[PDB]
Amino acid sequence: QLTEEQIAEFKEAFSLFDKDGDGTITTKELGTVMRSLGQNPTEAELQDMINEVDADGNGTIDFPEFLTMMARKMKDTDSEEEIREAFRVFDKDGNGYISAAELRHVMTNLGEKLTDEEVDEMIREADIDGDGQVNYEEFVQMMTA
Amino acid sequence: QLTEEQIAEFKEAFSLFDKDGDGTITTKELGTVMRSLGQNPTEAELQDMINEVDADGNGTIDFPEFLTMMARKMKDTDSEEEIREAFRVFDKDGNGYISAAELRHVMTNLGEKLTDEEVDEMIREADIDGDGQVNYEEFVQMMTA
Amino acid sequence: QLTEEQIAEFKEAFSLFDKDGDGTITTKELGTVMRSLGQNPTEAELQDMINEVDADGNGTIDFPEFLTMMARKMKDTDSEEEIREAFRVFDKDGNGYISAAELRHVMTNLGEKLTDEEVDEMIREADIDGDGQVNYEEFVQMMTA
Amino acid sequence: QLTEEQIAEFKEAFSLFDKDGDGTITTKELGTVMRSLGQNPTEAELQDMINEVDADGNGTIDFPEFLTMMARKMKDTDSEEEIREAFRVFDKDGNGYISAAELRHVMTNLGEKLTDEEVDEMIREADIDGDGQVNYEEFVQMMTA
Amino acid sequence: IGYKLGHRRALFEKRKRLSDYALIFGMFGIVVMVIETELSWGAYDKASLYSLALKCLISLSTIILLGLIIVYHAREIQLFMVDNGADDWRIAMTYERIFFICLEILVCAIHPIPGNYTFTWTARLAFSYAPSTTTADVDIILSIPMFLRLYLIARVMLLHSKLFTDASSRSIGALNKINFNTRFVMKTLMTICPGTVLLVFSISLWIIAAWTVRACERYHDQQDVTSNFLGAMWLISITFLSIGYGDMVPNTYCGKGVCLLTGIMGAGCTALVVAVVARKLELTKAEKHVHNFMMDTQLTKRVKNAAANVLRETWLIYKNTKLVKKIDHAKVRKHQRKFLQAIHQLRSVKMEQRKLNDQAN
Amino acid sequence: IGYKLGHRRALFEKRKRLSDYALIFGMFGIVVMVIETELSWGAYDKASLYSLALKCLISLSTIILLGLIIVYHAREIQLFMVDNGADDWRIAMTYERIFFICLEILVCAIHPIPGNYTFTWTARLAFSYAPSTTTADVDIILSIPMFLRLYLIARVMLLHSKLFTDASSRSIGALNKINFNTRFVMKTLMTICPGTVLLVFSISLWIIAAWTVRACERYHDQQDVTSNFLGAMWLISITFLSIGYGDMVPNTYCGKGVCLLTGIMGAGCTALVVAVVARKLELTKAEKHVHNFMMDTQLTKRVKNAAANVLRETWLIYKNTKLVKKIDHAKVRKHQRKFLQAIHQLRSVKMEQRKLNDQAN
Amino acid sequence: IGYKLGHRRALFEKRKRLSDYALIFGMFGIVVMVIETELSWGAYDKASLYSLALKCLISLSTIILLGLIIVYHAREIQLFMVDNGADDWRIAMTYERIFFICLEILVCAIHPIPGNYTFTWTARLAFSYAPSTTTADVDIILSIPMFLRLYLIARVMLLHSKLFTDASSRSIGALNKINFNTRFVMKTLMTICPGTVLLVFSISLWIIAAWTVRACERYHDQQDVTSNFLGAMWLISITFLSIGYGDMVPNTYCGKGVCLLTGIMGAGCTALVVAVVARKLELTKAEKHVHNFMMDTQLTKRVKNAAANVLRETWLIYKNTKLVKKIDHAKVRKHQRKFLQAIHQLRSVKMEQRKLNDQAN
Amino acid sequence: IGYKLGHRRALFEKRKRLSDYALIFGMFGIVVMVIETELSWGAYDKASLYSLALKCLISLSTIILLGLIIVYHAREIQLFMVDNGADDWRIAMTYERIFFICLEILVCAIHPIPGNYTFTWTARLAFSYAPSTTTADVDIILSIPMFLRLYLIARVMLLHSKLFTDASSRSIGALNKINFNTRFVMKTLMTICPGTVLLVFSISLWIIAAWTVRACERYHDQQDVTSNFLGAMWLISITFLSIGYGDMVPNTYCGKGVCLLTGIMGAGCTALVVAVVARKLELTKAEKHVHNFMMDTQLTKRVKNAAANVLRETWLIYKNTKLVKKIDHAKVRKHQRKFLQAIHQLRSVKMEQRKLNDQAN
Ligand SMILES: O=C1Nc2c(ccc(Cl)c2Cl)/C1=N\O
Ligand SMILES: [Ca+2]
Ligand SMILES: [Ca+2]
Ligand SMILES: [Ca+2]
Ligand SMILES: [Ca+2]
Ligand SMILES: [Ca+2]
Ligand SMILES: [Ca+2]
Ligand SMILES: [Ca+2]
Ligand SMILES: [Ca+2]
Ligand SMILES: [K+]
Ligand SMILES: [K+]
Repeated sequence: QLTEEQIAEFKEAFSLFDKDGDGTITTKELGTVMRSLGQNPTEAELQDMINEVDADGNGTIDFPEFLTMMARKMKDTDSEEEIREAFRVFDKDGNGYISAAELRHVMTNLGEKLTDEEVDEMIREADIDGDGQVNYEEFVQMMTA
Repeated sequence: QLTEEQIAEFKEAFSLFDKDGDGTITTKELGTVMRSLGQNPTEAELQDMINEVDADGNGTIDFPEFLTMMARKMKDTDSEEEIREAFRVFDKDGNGYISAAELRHVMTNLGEKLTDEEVDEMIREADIDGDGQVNYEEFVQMMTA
Repeated sequence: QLTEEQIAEFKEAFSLFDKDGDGTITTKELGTVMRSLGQNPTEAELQDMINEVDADGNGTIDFPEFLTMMARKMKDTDSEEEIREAFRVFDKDGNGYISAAELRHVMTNLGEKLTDEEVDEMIREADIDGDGQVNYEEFVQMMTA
Repeated sequence: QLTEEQIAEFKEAFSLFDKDGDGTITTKELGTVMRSLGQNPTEAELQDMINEVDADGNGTIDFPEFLTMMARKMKDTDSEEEIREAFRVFDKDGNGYISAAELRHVMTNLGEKLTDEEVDEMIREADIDGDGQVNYEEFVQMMTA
Repeated sequence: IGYKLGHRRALFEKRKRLSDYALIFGMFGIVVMVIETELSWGAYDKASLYSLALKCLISLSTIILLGLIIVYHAREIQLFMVDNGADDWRIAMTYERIFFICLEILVCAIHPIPGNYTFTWTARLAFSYAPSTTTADVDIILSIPMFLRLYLIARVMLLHSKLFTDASSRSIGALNKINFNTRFVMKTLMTICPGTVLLVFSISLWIIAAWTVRACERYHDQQDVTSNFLGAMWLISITFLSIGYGDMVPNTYCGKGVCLLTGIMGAGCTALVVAVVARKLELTKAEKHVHNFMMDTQLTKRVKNAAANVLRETWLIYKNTKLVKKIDHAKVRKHQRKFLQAIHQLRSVKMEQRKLNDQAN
Repeated sequence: IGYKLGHRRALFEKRKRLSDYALIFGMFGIVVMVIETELSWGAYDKASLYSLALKCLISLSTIILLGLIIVYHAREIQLFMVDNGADDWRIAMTYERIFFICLEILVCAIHPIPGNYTFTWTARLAFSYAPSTTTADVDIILSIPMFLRLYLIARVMLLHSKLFTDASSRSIGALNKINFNTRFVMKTLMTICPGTVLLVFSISLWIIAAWTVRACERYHDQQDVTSNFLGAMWLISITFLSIGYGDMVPNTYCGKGVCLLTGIMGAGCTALVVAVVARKLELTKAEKHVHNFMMDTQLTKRVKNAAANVLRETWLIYKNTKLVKKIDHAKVRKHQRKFLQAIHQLRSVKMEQRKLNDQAN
Repeated sequence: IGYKLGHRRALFEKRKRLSDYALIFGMFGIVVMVIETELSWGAYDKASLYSLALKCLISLSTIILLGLIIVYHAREIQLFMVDNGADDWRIAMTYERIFFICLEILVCAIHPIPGNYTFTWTARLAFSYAPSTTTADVDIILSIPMFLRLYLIARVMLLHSKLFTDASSRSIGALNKINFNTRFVMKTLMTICPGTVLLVFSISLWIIAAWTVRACERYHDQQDVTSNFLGAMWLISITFLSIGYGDMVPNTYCGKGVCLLTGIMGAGCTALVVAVVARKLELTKAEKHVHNFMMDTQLTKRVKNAAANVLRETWLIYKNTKLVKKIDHAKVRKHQRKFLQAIHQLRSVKMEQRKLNDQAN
Repeated sequence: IGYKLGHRRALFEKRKRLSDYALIFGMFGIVVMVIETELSWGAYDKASLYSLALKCLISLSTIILLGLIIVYHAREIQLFMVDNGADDWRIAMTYERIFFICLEILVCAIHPIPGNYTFTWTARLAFSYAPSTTTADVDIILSIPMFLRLYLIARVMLLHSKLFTDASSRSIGALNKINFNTRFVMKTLMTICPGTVLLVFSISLWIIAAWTVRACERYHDQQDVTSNFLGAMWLISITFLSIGYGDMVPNTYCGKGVCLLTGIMGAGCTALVVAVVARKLELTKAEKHVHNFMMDTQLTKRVKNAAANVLRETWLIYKNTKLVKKIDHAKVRKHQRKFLQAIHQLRSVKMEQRKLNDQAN
């Protein structure tokens, strides 16, 4: 269990983003920090980063949500974030879904060239395929569960 | 007592800021000098610098006022200016006052931890007026007088 | 004859320009590539480059047109392109023609001067149409057949 | 006299400013060259530079006017130009005339500290017209030619 | 939650403690090796019991050090399992982790084993090209590689760093995808405190290299030249600086190798130090602004003086040419020369002003 | 068309194969020369039949190499005819192509011819200035220039390059009028992998130059100094680094020339390597942003602490001056000294913060 | 205000005068030490009355110098009280100030005391490794560290600086919060006059180091090698430049230490001087503009010439191909070769023009 | 007018011709001095008549050279009178013109006068510290400073320059107040052709300094070490490069001074040459654009491959964990290791991509 010193350190790290003191991180604060880091983002990207981690749905990052995401960020690398990145590599359109034809092309041509039967089994086992549009939910559920 | 040569040296130093022969330093001339010195002061900051030196409130720095401030500026360091700077460190907003709670927080948490009884005595003695917000005049009078 | 590997290499070179899958290089993909290459071509220059390569007059380069162009671009140097460049050196203001007086001045004054016998004999041999102003067609027809 | 080769050299030097086919250097064909040379002159400065050389008016420099000014520019350093520069050092107003008080100040205070009688004699001799505002013509005429 | 993060923190603390203990035992072994090497040449022989006691102490330290390294790597693998959501430790072994663990054990296992083993050593003397045969103890070949144990210092430096273990730093670096490894910490130190890092590295290299030079050279040196500690320090300093060798040339290939390594290190460290000094002799931006302001003031004053002299001489030339019944040509010539000098001064000061206005922006 | 491109590709493949064979035969000749030079000093004499066999093998390799060079240049001229629309091969010959072909044949034609030819060699010994006369075989003068055959490595490197042969690279490089020659490929390699290029070049030069020094010096060296391979390696390393000769001065002008060439190469290679290291010790832009952020955070904390100390000492001075019944001068003096220290700390930390905000732009 | 500024100015003048007197007496002591060191080796013995007279004169100068330093520090403390509004001098007495005053007194108190004291000095000769025992006077150990008194030059340089004393400079630097100390003045001098500063420093170091080398080396040198002043000058010059000792290796550790200090100083001073020269060989911005303009003119002319040659050769090829009844193939081939050359010239000159337009931005 | 600007050109031509003749006669004198110095050591004695003939020829050349220098300066003063509107030549004399004219006459007046004058020369041999006394001719002291006449080369270089005399260049430089002097032409040459300038300077210095070393060292060298021309060439090369001296240390202070001057010149010339090479190994801006484009293409392909591998291993872990009756756990562990490897590859290639996008602008 965390001690008082560890909670203080994490609260200080939170204060690096929670400048106003509201007890929550808004989109503007994250944008200011990121632009101070020379990574000028868009409103869409800032909203996407604020989401995907705010479990309470308030639209702003809390302290427990910050602790939950720091549980992953303190590691040298994370699996879920990198699987999402690999998914977004081939989701150039941005629709959030991968067509069966594009996925088959990628798996048969780009990487280690899976056999056609293996690709057929994979695309069939993709439950979030929705009759063709494989979503990011299937990719996460394949490895996480 | 000042000699003719010293008076001439101070007069030419004054001329470095007194472009026109008006015999006084306005705000625009100080702004031009400071911008030549690689700064971008605001109108509020320039007005503040013109203040604190203006003995007679003509709105502009005279020659005797310049000599009076040069008396302080020829030293390696000045106590009053640095006390004002330390005051402005903890004065986050533009108000000339700091709340008693803020001063107690500052003096008990950050820096050399002052005793709570000592902090109470200091907040009582500094607040010469009944108001619980400590002004810059009280801090200056603490050390100057 | 080209093998499958050669066709694949040329196809990926073509794809380096054909961002959109239009099957043909539009006239804006060339601009985007050139600007990525640290250039700022004009609309007139872009149109001039996108022409001279398309034989179907569609205004867009196909794959066979790209192959024909690469047949010349893969060489260390091209004679026709350099003759066109030498022509454009003396074709000020993009006239497309050089007056007989200007051409005689060029060939007699600057560079290795010709004898006055061959001067204006060159013009008599050129200008098949008899207009009197030498066009880029005559210069190409000299070296070629 | 001048050989035809020397005339050709001066003609090509003239052509460095006279890009157009005419025989006059305008106010803009000089601005283009001076901006290529890393300067940003104004219309007033360009007009003054033209007027300092432009004989017979016309508002433009001819070829003989170019030869006349090159007779001065070819040597290592000139005298009239530097006297004009020294005059313009003290003519900060730009009116072209220096007040007698200003001349007395700049000749007694800074420099080699002329005697008062010498300054009086100089200011009397310079003020040929008796106006009391010494012009650039008087300074040039003092050194004769 | 509040358990996984605390578990990672506890694992990191255990790793840090194991690193500290490994460094302590490695340095203890190196220090006892240095003491025994110094004392067996003099006080006691290699067949003495003091030699046996000190070498047995070295071997015990080495056993404890190997155990500490193995337990440290076990804690690494356990933390790897915790991080990369793994339940089998065999996922950690990747033909590179195994190789580096084996290299670390091999490096930390070399030490002078107890016993009395000797070998024949033949070297050609410097500047005289005469042979030298001695019967040397094997322990020198096993003592010198013990200095390779100093990578544990780098390990401790990484594990005690604030950047590596701090929620604020990791949270900020996750936004830029910064890789928090030993290279990053080393580069950060070379950016913050370059002179101090280079000074510490150079002094430690100097002492270590001089000692190992004399330890190798004492076998074939009977003239107190390169086996002298102070002479070895001078030799290392002048090969580091690439001045050369004096009469101080190693008789052994161990000494030559150490001198070559010192020269290679010096060729880069000297240039880095000079870059640091050049940067530290440069004015700050505010100091640059102030200096340019004051220089421009002086230039304006000097321009005014030059123009005044020009006008003065222009007046006096006329006053002594005309306005005088008897024209003294000598004085007129003097004033014409002074007029030309004033013109040249005005030109030069104006071009200085132009240069300063160019560097002012 | 689908025929011109195929014809050019076939010609490219033929040229590439010819270059590969020429490199193979040149390296075979160099290797057999090294073996024969090493073995004729020891195992067999120059009048034996092993020497004849190895030198005849060298000569056959040289004949095949010259044939391969000539056929390669014929293919080059044929491809020139294909490219520049020419029908007569005589257009290719331009008094410079002929000169370079002749130079290439001259370089590749030098080899130790079979036979037993000797000459008289006189050299002055180093540090003793004593003469030395030996009867040396002519084969050394013909063996050493065989190392000039290493330009074939550059030819193969150009012909195997992706930039030179790829269609995409040519298509994009034609937009900027890039000249795809050996210089461009070498500059690209020095931009991508500078440390690897410099390391490979330095190691190969080290071994080749050390062997050349040994081969030249073994004739006048009867003391095992510069004819020692390991000593020659050390000599090359310390002249490369400009530390200097030890007692290792060459007795021959061949050795002195090799050492001078090594010193000239080192004077530039060392500086290039140091520039590479300095660049590699520099923080990335993202790492710079993160570091500036963290340092600014620490600076803010220290500013707050300094200001707190300033206010604390001001209050303590006031209390012990005008609030205590009897003033303790020692205490008041101590607090005034601490107040001055706090003021200095505040000034210094604020100027550090100002400097950091300056470099943060 | 008139009195307040006048008091500080008077204190500045008194402090400046005290610095001048301290420098005068320190330099007098150093000069008499050099004279006595030179003359006691030759003219008179250490038991002469000339030696006693000169050393008593040295001791009196040292006493006056110590008094002057103490009074200078009293004036410093008084000025500190005036500035930082203090009434007790004991506020100024921090540990740093006391330590620096004590260090200054210790440095300025070392001198050869009157008397005849000798000690035994043993050194190993260079290149021969032979011992040398001499009975040396103690006065050399006390004379050499007298050169440490040259910090008074830096003190005088700071106190005579216009930046430190001018009112205009102080007023301007208060806006940027510039710290006017010795470091700022030194950096300003290294900015305006780097070559002069480096030249003065190098010449003074050269003479001082050569003299101290010969003063140390004369005890164990009976062959006029390193005790020769001109030879010592050469030795210092070649260790400064890192060429290395010739046959000029010092026999003493004092000489070796001086040579090491010279080499360390040279390693940085040489690089700084080279940077200065490289900057001074660079064109001014206006000169750059003029040069680019003229080069662009020449490139335009060459482009026109190349294009004219291209067109001429095209015409000649066409004429001799399809206009003459007797087709002379040699002429056509020559003109085709010239056409290809003209094409290459046009390409190269346009590449040069493109590069120049790139650097012209 | 046509009279002026043509009179000035005629004066320019006369002055240029006088410079050419002065250079011709100075070089003739230097060449005859070199021939006589070489031949009097061997073929004929100093009391011969060939020596007298050659030295009288030298003296006649020197008289003509002095006359040419004086007439050149008369033409300079006449051109000065023409330019600065002067009628009296006495305005031109400013103690600086007089000093430099006297310096030129003094420099060009030194030559070996006819006669047979000898002096006693004593030097200490290198590495042996043995004295050497010879009776040397005075002519060497008068021959060596004849190399100071090479400033006439700089004069001719300025006067034949295009920038100095071209009308277009002067008209353009008048708009930037460019000072057209020898410094400007030298800086322009160091900007256009730095490698060629440095190469010519280094080769000429090499030969001149090696010959000077030989001429000074031949008097005290009876062992063919430093009086050997090829050995002197090697010595100059290794002091230029700061490798050091071998056994090649001058016995004379003339040789030591020449070696010191060579080392000082080399310390700067080497750094300048290395800067030139570093600049010439850098890609052009267009080449940089092309290279960044191609590298970005390759990194995009690698990113796609890495992401495909990540997805493939994510699928295979699931297929071999679930969707199977029996789990081997060995293939599953292998696929989990490959999944982690693919994740690391994707992270690293994305880091490279973002670094390249950073350097792309
Ligand atoms: O340094 C300063 N010079 C100033 C200041 C403020 C006002 C004026 Cl007029 C002058 Cl000249 C200054 N700071 O308060
Ligand atoms: Ca908030
Ligand atoms: Ca929330
Ligand atoms: Ca004013
Ligand atoms: Ca006022
Ligand atoms: Ca398209
Ligand atoms: Ca088409
Ligand atoms: Ca015009
Ligand atoms: Ca006109
Ligand atoms: K050296
Ligand atoms: K060196």
